[PDB]
Amino acid sequence: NECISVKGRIYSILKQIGSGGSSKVFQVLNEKKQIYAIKYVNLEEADNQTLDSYRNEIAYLNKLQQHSDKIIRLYDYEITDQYIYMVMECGNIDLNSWLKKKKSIDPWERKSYWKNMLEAVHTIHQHGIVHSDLKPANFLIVDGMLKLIDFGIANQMQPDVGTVNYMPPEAIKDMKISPKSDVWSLGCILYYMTYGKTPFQQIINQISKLHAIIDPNHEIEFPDIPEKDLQDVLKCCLKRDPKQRISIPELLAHPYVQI
Ligand SMILES: CNC(=O)c1ccc(Nc2nc(OC3CCCC3)c3c(-c4ccc5nc(C)oc5c4)c[nH]c3n2)c(OC)c1
Ligand SMILES: C[As](C)(=O)[O-]
Repeated sequence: NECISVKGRIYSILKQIGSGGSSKVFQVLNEKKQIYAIKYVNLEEADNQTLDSYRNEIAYLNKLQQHSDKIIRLYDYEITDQYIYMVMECGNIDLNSWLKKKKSIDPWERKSYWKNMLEAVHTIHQHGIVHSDLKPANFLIVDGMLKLIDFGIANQMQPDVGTVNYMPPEAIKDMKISPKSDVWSLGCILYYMTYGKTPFQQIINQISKLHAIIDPNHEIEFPDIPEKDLQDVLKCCLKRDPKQRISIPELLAHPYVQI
């Protein structure tokens, strides 16, 4: 029977649906029995690099959210020295959880989702943000459109160890990073949605997998399919050289989404 003020308004906690370092997410209801998500962050052992990174996501999320409804809707927020509360639209499920469940994947639905992902990533690119670690859990389903819910500015949040399967090959060759890197990661999300597995899912051993990713002579298999346009989008996304790899503006003019 627990409850939360944000800016005056009192929200009744249904269940918790996410948790991270200091962070919890809750499905909640206002007085009027309407549903929301509230991200709570606990600032009590947080150093200034952590605090500034949080301040940054809020600032950017607030701004970005008015240029696209493919970015999550942030309704309001509270921030003190001890905590952060962020009230936002509640989604049905995160994309990752839904891909694991879903055996079959409907061609038209796949295309609506691709477009949603493109519009989102395109948005952040326009405002200077290169995520470079996109994966399915970064997106929510909210009335059958995907919405971006993380921006690679602060600790990734777990739906109540993470993969390396979506990692771009320049991430691994560093250690100035390109927006292309996002094209790779979306390329992989589409590849899963196309063929039901990610390109290197079968290589369980991680160092092997990283090698395969960064190896130009490790060919990625593209089984033929009815949508010969989709086959091309996967082929252009998953080029290891960022220079030859396709761009988002290019992707938005591509036949897979346009014809
Ligand atoms: C196994 N998991 C499930 O079944 C499930 C997952 C998400 C639900 N809804 C939801 N899950 C969310 O965040 C998740 C936790 C981290 C990833 C998802 C959000 C968020 C959200 C959560 C955290 C965020 N951080 C930022 C910068 O933006 C955020 C937005 C807004 N609405 C949401 N709505 C859900 O319905 C209750 C069920
Ligand atoms: C905006 As781009 C050229 O990294 O897809």
